[PDB]
Amino acid sequence: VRILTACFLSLLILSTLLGNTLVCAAVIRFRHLRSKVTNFFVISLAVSDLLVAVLVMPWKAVAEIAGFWPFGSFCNIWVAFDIMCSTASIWNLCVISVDRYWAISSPFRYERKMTPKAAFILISVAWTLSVLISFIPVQLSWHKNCDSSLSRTYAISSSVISFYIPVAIMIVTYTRIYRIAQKQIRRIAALERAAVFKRETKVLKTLSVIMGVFVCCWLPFFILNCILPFCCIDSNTFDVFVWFGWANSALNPIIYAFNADFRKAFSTLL
Amino acid sequence: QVQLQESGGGLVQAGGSLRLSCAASGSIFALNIMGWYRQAPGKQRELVAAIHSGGTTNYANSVKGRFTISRDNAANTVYLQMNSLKPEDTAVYYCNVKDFGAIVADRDYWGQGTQVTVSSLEHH
Amino acid sequence: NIMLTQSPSSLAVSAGERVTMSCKSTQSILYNSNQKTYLAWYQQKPGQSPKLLIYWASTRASGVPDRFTGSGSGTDFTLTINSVQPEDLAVYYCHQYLSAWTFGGGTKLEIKRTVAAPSVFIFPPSDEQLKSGTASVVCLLNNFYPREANSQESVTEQDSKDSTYSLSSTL
Amino acid sequence: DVQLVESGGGLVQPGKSLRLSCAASGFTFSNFGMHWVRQAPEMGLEWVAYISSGSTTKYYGDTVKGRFTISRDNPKNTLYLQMNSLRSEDTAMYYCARRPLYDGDYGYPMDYWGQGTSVTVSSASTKGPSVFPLAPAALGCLVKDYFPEPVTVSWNSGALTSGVHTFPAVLQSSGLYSLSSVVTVPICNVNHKPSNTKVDKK
Amino acid sequence: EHPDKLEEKFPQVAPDIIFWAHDRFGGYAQSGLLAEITPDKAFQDKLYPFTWDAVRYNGKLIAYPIAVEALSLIYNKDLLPNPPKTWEEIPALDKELKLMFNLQEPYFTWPLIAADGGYAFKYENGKYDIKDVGVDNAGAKAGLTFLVDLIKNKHMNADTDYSIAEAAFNKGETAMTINGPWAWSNIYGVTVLPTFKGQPSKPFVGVLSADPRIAATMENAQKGEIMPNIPQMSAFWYAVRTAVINAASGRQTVDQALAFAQILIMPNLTEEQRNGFIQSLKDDPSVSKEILAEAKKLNEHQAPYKLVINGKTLKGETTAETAEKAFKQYANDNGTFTVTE
Ligand SMILES: Cc1cc(Oc2nccc3occc23)ccc1-c1c(C)ncc2nccn12
Repeated sequence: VRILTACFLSLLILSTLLGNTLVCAAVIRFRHLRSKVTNFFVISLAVSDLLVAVLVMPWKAVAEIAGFWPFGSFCNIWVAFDIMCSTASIWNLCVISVDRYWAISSPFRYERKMTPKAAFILISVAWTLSVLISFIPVQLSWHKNCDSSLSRTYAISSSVISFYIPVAIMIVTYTRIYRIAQKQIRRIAALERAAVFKRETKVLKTLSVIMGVFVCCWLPFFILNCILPFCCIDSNTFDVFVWFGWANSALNPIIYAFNADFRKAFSTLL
Repeated sequence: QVQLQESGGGLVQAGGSLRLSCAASGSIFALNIMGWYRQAPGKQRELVAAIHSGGTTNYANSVKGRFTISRDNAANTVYLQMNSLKPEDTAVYYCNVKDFGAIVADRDYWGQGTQVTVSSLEHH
Repeated sequence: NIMLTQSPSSLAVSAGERVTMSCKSTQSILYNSNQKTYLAWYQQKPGQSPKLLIYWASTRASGVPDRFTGSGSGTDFTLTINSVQPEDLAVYYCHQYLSAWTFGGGTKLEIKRTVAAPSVFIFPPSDEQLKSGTASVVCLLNNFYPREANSQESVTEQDSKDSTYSLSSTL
Repeated sequence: DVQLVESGGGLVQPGKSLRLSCAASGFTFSNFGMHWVRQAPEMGLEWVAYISSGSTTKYYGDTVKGRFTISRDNPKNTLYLQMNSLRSEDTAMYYCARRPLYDGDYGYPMDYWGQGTSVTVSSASTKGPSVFPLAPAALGCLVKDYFPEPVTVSWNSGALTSGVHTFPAVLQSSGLYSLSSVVTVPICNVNHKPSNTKVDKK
Repeated sequence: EHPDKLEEKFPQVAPDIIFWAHDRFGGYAQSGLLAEITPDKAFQDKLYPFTWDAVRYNGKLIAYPIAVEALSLIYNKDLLPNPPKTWEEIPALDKELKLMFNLQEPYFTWPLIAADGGYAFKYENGKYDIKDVGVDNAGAKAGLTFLVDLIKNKHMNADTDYSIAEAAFNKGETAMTINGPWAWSNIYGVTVLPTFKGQPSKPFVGVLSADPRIAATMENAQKGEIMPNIPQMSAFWYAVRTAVINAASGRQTVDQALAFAQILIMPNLTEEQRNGFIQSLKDDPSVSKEILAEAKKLNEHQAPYKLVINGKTLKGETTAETAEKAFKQYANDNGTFTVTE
């Protein structure tokens, strides 16, 4: 059964790397896909995911295959990179949602205020927060086989700063977007019925495929990370549920970088 | 696919008026922005006007007041009324439809634009 | 702001040889009120202002020799000279005056002739020039038909009376 | 016959302003519109500005709109072009040309052109021309040490025309220009308006 | 004789003598329809001077004034003892019984619009300002929105005219109306027009040219202004009329009506440009201000030391120690300050 798990993890890592490389190539190669400011976040996410598939997933995979942690004096930096990449990906998703909300609610002000400088400042703030929440506590021994669990206070603080606040922000963003879409679709429907649902259904299906997937991927991991310190649960289930958080890194570009533009880019590239 | 068919372009004397029209055939999401850009030979393409499905309109600082953009709520046909046309207004006017179907992105539909020429001749 | 293009950048033809030049417009310049095409040609000689030769691309101006003929329509126009005279050595510019006025790049026309040998002369630096410290000799080649004969050279424009160039070189 | 004479061109530094003037004679200036058109080797002919008969409508180029202003005084038959925020790209020969009446019905474009005035935009300071005579039959005169392009030379104050050759000026390594006027005989006068010099070479 | 639409039939035909408000005669004098009759001092002395000033145009007398007429609030004593003094109080009294005047002609409704300060062709510095048309100010806006609100509140019919209003008032149906001296012969009490937002109603005074009631008429006149005698009036009223037809009937909003009026007032604008601006205002009222600004802008467009060397070889002239050293250097490089050799 171990060989099957190893093969599955290797296939997942290879798929993640391939997706990230294809996205980065489609971005840096063509110029019509880099003109949009929002794309500056998309790549910023892909890059993050790439790191997850490089400096996070392979090490844990080989450690689980070997059954222990052979890389002595390396678990600290590994956890640091893991937390950095996780926080960076989550905040990239959050800022992407905020950007889409600003573009859908006020596109006229969006086109004049959302300049490349603003996107760069946001990507900066995101990566700087990910670095501060990850390295500063680990290097200073604040988070205190590498199976030791995180401390209660640090675990709670990191879970709040990394997941829950972005979760609420994305929730309110998508809720407002859905309300605007409903208002416009129902105006169109009223005009139609006065002259003489399926659109709202598609919008809700997309919003579900996004938010419910993100939740099923990340939420239970943080729930366990918050419960266990105060403990109850075996490490096997914790690993099985945190692997979903890393698979989310590969699932992200399938939803955020798979629109008509990216499809045409991948078709004309390969 | 979405097909944008433009009409109304032609030759007009300076100071006259012209009503360009563009009909969009195809499924377009409720949240969409229909606008008109202009491209001159040698120069770059700049925004002329835009209108969102919600009814809000936007115009450039150089064409504010002279040009007006509207849309048929029931047919998604966009009309651009131009008045007091000046010689520098001669250009290819492209209709652009920005569709937000995918909330994570936006798709741009073009209609190849139509030529517009303003004359500066004198008579009588 | 209509743009015009002239494919012939610089060409040379013998005296009396029928020459032709083309002009390409980015859009039609036909006027509907009178159905006339608003394109004209100007001739600018070396050291002079442009002179109107043909207007409307079909009507020749007063005092212009008949050898110049303008034809074409839409976006492609043509100017033909049946017998190019040595006095016709000038630059031809296309002009449109329907929309905002604009000019083309220009077509430089040169007159070919027999190979004339150059008359060579040398002038050393005078005492007035040597006083300041300059001791550059001056070599001169007059009546050299071929254009190619710390040093700097200068060639005169092809005269409209003999069609022979003149070169000067200094150190 | 129609006559158009321009003036006011000279040496100006980047950012300064210059007022070019044009005098017209031989026709009812009040009835015809005017055009200022600039020409340079790097861009050729390029319409700069146009003013109508009654100054009701004024048109400017795409690259000059806002910086240049065209005006006219009909009681004295004069045209004016004010150029502000001059830049290196503005260096060129400017010509004035009248517009025939009612081109929409007759189709006659700008027919008469003036003599043209050169305008140079550079920080370099003005410098007077230095002449050097070279005797041999043919005799020459080498003019050097002058930055402004508007220089001219005439032999015997224009007594003869055939046999003279004035080589175009070239950019000297020192940033200045130099020309040579040679006459093949079987004393010349050089004029430099940017420096206001009139010197007899011999 | 008195043919219908006399003001509209006279231009196309041009009767020997025409009796009508002076505001039209001005236009007739623009094309040369009225004969310049020479008056006499005997007729000028026996008539009032303000009438001559009103009928005066370009410093010449056109016709002889006849009488001054102004709108007044005619109310029936049998219905209400005291007439209302404020327009805001009219909607109330009405709903306590159940005002009605001619909504077709703009002359009867213009006082309400100008009550809050609406004006046209401001008379400043002793002359009318044609370019200054303030029919879109806040006063006219408030007046027209109050009018359309009263029309929507089931107080006045949208199709009634002078004939229907007269037939209803004579029969004792309506409580009060707005009529001038011409209605006294057919028909109680008469008073001044009610005030609107504290400001008094400014009705136009119609001086025709070839007692308590008179007191109220003169008070309404002096509280108003005399109509301009400019040719553009013939258009102005028409524009206003359209606005009313576009406002009372509910065909468009107040802003659209005022924009259409402003566009129609401008005579210099051609038919094509007029229709273009109309279409631009219809499909986009948000930028109506900029559209009107551009229209007004286009309206005015279509409106009808020195050195001298004397050397043996180099002689001439060229262009205080700072300049002297430079001149010396120039002379040395070549091989009023004058230098000889
Ligand atoms: C349990 C844990 C939690 C961590 O905290 C986060 N991890 C991911 C995303 C996050 O976002 C915000 C905090 C955060 C970091 C590392 C570990 C970990 C450790 C210390 N040892 C072994 C192991 N195997 C799988 C995971 N681990």
